[PDB]
Amino acid sequence: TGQTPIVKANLYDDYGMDNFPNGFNAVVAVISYTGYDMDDAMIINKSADERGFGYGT
Amino acid sequence: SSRHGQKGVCSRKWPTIDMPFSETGIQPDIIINPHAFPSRMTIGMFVESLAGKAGALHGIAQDSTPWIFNEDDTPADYFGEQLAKAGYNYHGNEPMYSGATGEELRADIYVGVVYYQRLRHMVNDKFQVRSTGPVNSLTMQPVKGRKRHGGIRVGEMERDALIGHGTSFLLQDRLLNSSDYTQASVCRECGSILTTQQSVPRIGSISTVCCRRCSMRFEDAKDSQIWEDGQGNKFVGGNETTTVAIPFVLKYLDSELSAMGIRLRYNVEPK
Amino acid sequence: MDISKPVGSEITSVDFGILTAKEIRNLSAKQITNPTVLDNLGHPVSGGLYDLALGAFLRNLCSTCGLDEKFCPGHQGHIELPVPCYNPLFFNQLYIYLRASCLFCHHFRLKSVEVHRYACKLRLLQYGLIDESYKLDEITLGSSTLLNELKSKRSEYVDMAIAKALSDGRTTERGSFTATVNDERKKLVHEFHKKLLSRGKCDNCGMFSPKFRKDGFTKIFETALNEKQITNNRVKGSTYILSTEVKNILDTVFRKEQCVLQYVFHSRPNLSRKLVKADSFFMDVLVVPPTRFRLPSKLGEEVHENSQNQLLSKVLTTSLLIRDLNDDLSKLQKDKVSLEDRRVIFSRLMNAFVTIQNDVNAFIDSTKAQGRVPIPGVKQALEKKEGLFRKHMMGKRVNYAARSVISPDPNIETNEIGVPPVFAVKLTYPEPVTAYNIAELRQAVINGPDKWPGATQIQNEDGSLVSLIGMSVEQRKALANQLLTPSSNVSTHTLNKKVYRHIKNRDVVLMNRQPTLHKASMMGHKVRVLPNEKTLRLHYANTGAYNADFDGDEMNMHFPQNENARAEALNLANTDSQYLTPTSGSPVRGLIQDHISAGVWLTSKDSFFTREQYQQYIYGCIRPEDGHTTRSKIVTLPPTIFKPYPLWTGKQIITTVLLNVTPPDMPGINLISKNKIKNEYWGKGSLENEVLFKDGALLCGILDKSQYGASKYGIVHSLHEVYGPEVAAKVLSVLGRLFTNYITATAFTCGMDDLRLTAEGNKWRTDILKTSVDTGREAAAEVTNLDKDTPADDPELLKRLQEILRDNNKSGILDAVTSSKVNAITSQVVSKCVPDGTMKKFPCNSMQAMALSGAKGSNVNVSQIMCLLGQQALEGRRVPVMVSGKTLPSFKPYETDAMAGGYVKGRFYSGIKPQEYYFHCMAGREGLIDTAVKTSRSGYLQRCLTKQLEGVHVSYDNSIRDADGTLVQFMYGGDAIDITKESHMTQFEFCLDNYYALLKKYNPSALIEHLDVESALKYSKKTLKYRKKHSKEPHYKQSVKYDPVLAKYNPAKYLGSVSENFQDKLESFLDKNSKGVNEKKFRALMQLKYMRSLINPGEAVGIIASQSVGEPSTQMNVTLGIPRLREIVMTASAAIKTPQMTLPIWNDVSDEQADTFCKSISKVLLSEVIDKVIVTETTGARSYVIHMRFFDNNEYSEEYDVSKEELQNVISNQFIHLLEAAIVKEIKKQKRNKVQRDRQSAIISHHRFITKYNFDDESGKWCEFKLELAADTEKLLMVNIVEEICRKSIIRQIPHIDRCVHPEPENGKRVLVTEGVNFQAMWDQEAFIDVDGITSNDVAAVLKTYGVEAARNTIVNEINNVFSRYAISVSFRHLDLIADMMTRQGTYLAFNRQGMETSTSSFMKMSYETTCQFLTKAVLDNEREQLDSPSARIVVGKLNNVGTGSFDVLAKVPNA
Amino acid sequence: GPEDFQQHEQIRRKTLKEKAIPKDQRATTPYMTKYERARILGTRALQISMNAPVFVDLEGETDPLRIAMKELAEKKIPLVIRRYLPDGSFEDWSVEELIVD
Amino acid sequence: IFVYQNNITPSAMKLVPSIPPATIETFNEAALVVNITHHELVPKHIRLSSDEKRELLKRYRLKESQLPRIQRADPVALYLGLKRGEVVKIIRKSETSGRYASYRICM
RNA sequence: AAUCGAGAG
DNA sequence: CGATAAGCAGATCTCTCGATTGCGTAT
Ligand SMILES: [Mg+2]
Ligand SMILES: [Zn+2]
Ligand SMILES: [Zn+2]
Ligand SMILES: [Zn+2]
Repeated sequence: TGQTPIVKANLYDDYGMDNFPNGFNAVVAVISYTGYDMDDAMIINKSADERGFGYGT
Repeated sequence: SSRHGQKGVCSRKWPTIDMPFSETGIQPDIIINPHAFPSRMTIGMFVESLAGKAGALHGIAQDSTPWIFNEDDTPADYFGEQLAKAGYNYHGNEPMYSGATGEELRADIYVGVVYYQRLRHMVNDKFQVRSTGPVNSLTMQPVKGRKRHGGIRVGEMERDALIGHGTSFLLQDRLLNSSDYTQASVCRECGSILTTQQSVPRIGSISTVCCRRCSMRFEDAKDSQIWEDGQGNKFVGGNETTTVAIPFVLKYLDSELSAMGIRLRYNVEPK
Repeated sequence: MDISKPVGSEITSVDFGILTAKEIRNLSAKQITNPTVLDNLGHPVSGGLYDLALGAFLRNLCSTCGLDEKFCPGHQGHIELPVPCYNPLFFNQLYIYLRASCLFCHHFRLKSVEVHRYACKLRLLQYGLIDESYKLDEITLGSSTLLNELKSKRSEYVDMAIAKALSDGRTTERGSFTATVNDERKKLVHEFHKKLLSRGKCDNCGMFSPKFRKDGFTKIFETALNEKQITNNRVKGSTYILSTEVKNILDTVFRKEQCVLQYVFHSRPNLSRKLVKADSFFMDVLVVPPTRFRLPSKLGEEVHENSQNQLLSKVLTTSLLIRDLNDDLSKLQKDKVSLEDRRVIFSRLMNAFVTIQNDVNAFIDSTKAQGRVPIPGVKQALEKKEGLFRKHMMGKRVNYAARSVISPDPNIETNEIGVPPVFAVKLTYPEPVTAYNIAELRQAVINGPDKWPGATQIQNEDGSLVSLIGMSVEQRKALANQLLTPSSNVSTHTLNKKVYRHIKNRDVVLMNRQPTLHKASMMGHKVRVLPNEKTLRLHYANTGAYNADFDGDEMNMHFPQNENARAEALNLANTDSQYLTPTSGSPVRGLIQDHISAGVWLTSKDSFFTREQYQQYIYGCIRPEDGHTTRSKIVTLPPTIFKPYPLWTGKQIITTVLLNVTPPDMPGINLISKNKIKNEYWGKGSLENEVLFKDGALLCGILDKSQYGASKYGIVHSLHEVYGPEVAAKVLSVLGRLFTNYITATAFTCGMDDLRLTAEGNKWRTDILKTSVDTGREAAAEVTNLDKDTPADDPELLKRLQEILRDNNKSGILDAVTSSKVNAITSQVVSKCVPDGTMKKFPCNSMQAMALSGAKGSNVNVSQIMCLLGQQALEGRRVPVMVSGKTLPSFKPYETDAMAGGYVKGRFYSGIKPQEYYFHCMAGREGLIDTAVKTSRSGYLQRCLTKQLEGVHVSYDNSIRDADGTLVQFMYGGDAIDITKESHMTQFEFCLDNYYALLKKYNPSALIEHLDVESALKYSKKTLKYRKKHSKEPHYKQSVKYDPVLAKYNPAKYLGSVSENFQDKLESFLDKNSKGVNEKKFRALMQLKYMRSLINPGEAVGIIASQSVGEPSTQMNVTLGIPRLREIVMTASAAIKTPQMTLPIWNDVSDEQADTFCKSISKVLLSEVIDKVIVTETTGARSYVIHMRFFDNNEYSEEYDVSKEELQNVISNQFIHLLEAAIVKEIKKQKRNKVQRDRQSAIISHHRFITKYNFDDESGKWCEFKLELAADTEKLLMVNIVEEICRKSIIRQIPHIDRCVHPEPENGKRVLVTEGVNFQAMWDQEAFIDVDGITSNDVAAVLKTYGVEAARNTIVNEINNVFSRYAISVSFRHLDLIADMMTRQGTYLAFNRQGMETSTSSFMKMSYETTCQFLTKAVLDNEREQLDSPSARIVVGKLNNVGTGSFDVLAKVPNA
Repeated sequence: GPEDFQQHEQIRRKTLKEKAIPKDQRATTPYMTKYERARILGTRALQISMNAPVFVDLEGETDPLRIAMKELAEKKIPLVIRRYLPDGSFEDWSVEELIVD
Repeated sequence: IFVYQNNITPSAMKLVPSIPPATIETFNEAALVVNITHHELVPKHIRLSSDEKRELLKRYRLKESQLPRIQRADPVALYLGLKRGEVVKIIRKSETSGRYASYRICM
């Protein structure tokens, strides 16, 4: 399940990239809270993961 | 990864109750550390979080094509005005509460919506563990490749690292004890690895190890030191053979040198 | 390796030799005749390559031993070559020996007495008689009878010398072979062969022998004697040679000269007494490897045949062809047949000979074949990186290892690894079952191969391997109940069963991330088994050592299998022992970014915590039930504030954390240090920049990156020093847990508010940027020397800018000047706008906070985000320019605008314009290219260094030496102290403050019964007194009445045996400050600390030095950096790219005299004084009028110190001679005032074809001279040759010196550096140059003139000042050890194959490179390597000699 | 026949006795080096794992390396270190004769 | 000790080693005007007598060949008149540990 | 098994 | 003999995938 970007270039439509979704709009908190993402790691919500966030085959 | 080269592996699936939550009630699905930005300097990701929040609030789409803003019309000002006109603040911060202690966090937290891509480099294609398995034929070392259940390689630099630590038994355990350790047989008399064989026994006798190089034919030599081959050619000769602990690539190197017409004599300690 | 199957024997050493044809046939199992391997129906053919006598093959029992494929080792076989073939390995030496003898007397063309002399010298060199070989050259001074007397005297002297050396113990019967005697033997043999090659006529018969020519291999042709040669031959009294005839020639020569060839072909005493024979150089019976080593591959249906089998079968086809064709010649000899068909069969026989020789050549080496994909030969199978040595001996694939991606885990101990449950069920460990193990080994067997902790296999006493994979619970229970049963078999009553239990939590693992640049990148970790994922979890403090980040990195995880490897990984390679790296003794572990930015918040004054918050933080970071406390009960502190309500502080949190981790009955740390955040960032009167500990209480300052992190003399480093590495590991783990639980309670974040400025800040920024409008135009006006304030559209400015564009050096000058100006503007903007122009300020401003704090980023990054990106630099210049003078299509040609040159006024907050975006992309691409080039080029240096240094270590004599015994240094760095223990030796204030804790850890009372305390101290006092009396004299004038104490007493056995630097510093400290710790007990403790800070015997110092010189080289007019390192240590180039001499100046020489001397020394060519030259050719026979127009006298006599007389002399002597030489060579190539009158006459007479000459002797302005050629001469340009001559002709040049520049004096002393090296030229200039301080750059030149030790000093200095510009701190012990390895033979040996030739171990060089050549030289000399270098033992499979192999272990059995 | 072996054995014993450094004049470090400590622990652990007699009180322990560490703490390891000089001459220090760290 | 102003002919170079045990050494008037042992980089070399040379060798259990080597043609070796086989003691000024004594052997 | 191409750190 | 101008030689981390691998011929 891809999504169209909220922030996109005007040329996103001109090449019809909506025919080929590439990602998903995610709620991203820039926060040092977990301790498990310092060098370059990132944390994904478990519940969002169980709701099909970023699923593929 | 975001659309700003902020790649990173997923380190934990944080449970939603333990996730921080905002005054609105929402809990972010992605957490990115603030320390990813000061050296990478991806301010586009900041302004994209700002514009994405404003767009998802006003039900609009914002364009991000470069060189539409300038230093007199800053995207920070633009999307901040759009955020202020909706009830959120100018700078995109939100009052969040710790999900473990329930207290409000020390400062407002920068949140927003950014577009995220899932790359094809899954961990299910990268993990590999070997205890024992198939080996190469001419070296008896583990085969190569994850798809064949083959071991990983301890190269020259890893060998130097093991020597630098002074860990001699570590180097032995890596390069010998768990790669191609074989208990070969060496003729004590001539010191050749591969000129020996097991003898074909008679009825009720026991096979022995005997050297071909250090044995003369029974015919040429005009009951204990007589041994037989499969062909029946009797021999009376070298029974001064022992057992050592060598690699197997050593034996292959011995064969490749014999093909060159070069002999190697190995002197054993107890004679 | 199974620890229950001991091996009694052991390979002591190996000896190289030749496999003779007789023994090959003696040991063989079958001869291979038909070049068919398999018949129809897929079966081997008898006599073929896959014969059953060569080993089992695809379910066929081997016919030699009668065992199946699994248990058949393989058996050798041979094929019979009809004609002897040249062994391609030995072809060069055989050819040399062939073209050195005389075909008549069958001796060498050299004199027999000289041959005997060389035989005697080599027989001496076979023993420890290195100097008798040179004492044998005096026997000459003291015809046939005289020569017999001389040879008898030489033999008598040699026998006497060898007998004496044997009898007095200087050598044994097996000889004394070392690197220096190997070098001398190699030199003697090389000169012997050269002397054999330098002959034209035999000295014992005078009869000329035909020459030989070499088209390559497989062939040899002898030129027939000349007419003049046969002329002398009779008075004395193209042709193709055959393999048998050359075998006969060399057999005769060797039979005659066996006496000298025995000592040429043996580097040790030939105790075998077996003769040296020529047929060893000839292959007549090839050996076929067993079918086991020649099996065919089967990749599904594609079943190709072995390439070795293919080459052997090609040899067999040629052999059968030549055998059959040999029977035809039998028909044309018994029967009288005309010699036509005899000619045909003879030509075909020659073809067969050459073809079989080429077949053997291609079977052994691909390159020695002929023809124009190829099947690799045996030499090709081992030669290179993809060969056999580097891919299957030095490196190997391994069992019980795993690989996965790494993810972070702050809740894992800093000395641990997070092991996924998927690995924990596949990795096992053999566990012998005892009476103390059955409790849990039985449970593992019941759990089975799936439920962790479980067991996958049971190894019985008799070696049976019962697998538990396919069994049920009741079966596993029966097996677990019969686990520890008493053995019924007598042969195995000493053994117990082994359980292959799963990897538990008490196991240790070896972790490694490629590329392994240093040993810290491979450490031991305690396995902690996790339940969820399939990645390895790593603590953050290991990222500094592994250079690892969690963005896709994967790293290996090796599981040691025996108790010895377990103990090594737990105690020697464990990660808590690697707190400091040996490169410079700096720490490599510590928390990184979120923990640093959390500590800045938690340890500020604004942090107060109620009783609940305080106790929760303390318990969360401590958790005493896991061994974290040292009191079994948490101890807290009274609150800072008692009323109105109890409030603690974060500094109190730190204090109680220390109080709970630091052991009791030991004082607290007393550290005074700083941190990265200035006091001005906290407001007026603050003192938070000054960290302070007192009795273990944090009382001032904030903990930072300077405290916990990769920082020296912080709290974690000081805790390390005072409490051991284990306590510092606990502190790192506890601090990581503390700042993590704190970061969830009070989160940390960054946003757009942190990136903004104020209205006043933006106003300042734009006002200062407005000043950058005219900077580019002013820089252009001043580089072009135009008047300032000239308009940007001035025609002269545009012209000069175009000249500057065309000329690269002028363009670089303009770029550098304008870059400096715009950098000044950038600095002004940044200083005015940060932090005084930022709306949100530290500590609230998180961007600024973590840039100041060292968590991540820097002031440059903050400046670019908030103020200015600044000038973009390509390599070291501005942006590239087109050929039209445009730097981009937008900018007009030759625009003097800073933005045009790449100076971007934009910032990453407000965004950058299109042109600025383009320039920034240029710079970013350049960086991305440079990083790849750098990582590509780094590693060859480290490999080459480590190959030779891999064996040198510390011996129990405390001297460091190579594994062959060759002493390299008598002391490690001259002091024997470990670099990883050197950090706090000189920290005397710290040691005095922590005296009581240091004394508690050192415990002199239990270390006195095995010590000597008086002698070393007395000698040290005497030597210090003498030095104080004599330390005002030059280094050469001093006497050595009292040597340094380390030279006499063992510093690890005699307290007080310390260095002169350490002792001087300690006494200066005790003198300058007096402080109740007694001044005697403090010196005693410092001496005991020195005694305990010594490098242990068995330390791989060579490996460590190579790693610490190579790994820092990743972070990289005169050559700089890695190219310089290549020049110094890799190449040892005598032809240094930029030779230089530093010339000190006497203090009484002024600047004007300095410049006068510089111009006097610097060279001037004729081209540097001539403006133009006019050539006026006339055909009125053909003549030239060459007019040379010079610069004015008042110009060149001032600038170059050149006079009219000197110029005229140069033109009269050298220029015209060179010009005429060039003219006559050109023609040869084409044929394919009476003083002036007398000067002209003399020039005409001396020179070839000059007809006029006049020099302006009154102005020094011109020089016109005619030049008349012949009429046959073709037209010449006569200007290109004149220019070439004028350039190549000097005026006043000192050899090897181009320029002498007087730079700005630095650090006081005034220097004078030339662009070349000529020591003796300035040896004369005593007046201007202090010759005693002339230090150069070329290591070879100083070796020539001053000696080995000055070369060693300059090696250290040059290999050090490369790291000085890169600000990379490398200790001088590594550089000194490398210098002493490079100058060990008294010369400048490089770290490469040519610089390693004279080494005792051949396996080391064979593994390194040119495996073929080093094997040929090893077998020709019958070298017997004793398996001492680390490479040799890895080849053979013996425990190494460095480290835990430096000794042996004996068991004290009670009863005899 | 056998007398050749007797001569070889005599020579081997004589060279061994010549290489050994007598206790009264060994000039090596009194302290046990880290490498020696690690190998003593590993070898003693191997011996315990192969059912050797143990000279310490097992506090219900199962790790052979931990048992060896306990023995080293109480100085009950019946082992001897044979330190090798570069020339092949050697000294013999018992485990209890050395001071750890 | 023999010296020569400009050059020494090859014809006169084959007699300097021709009369043992007397040793003849050759030098130039140029290339000598500066004493190399006065250069600060060149350390102090002291020729070691055989009595203490045997003591050094027995202390370190060495052969003569296993020492660091100084070339017979090394300028300091010519200065010292070093015969082959006799060791030279070098007092090296170390940046780390000050004065420590190193040893080379002429060979 | 090579060769080519795509990648990861 | 010898001093260059010239010729020839061997060098210049680890891991995961996929795709292809040889044409003419004489009987
Ligand atoms: Mg990485
Ligand atoms: Zn044999
Ligand atoms: Zn067989
Ligand atoms: Zn002759």
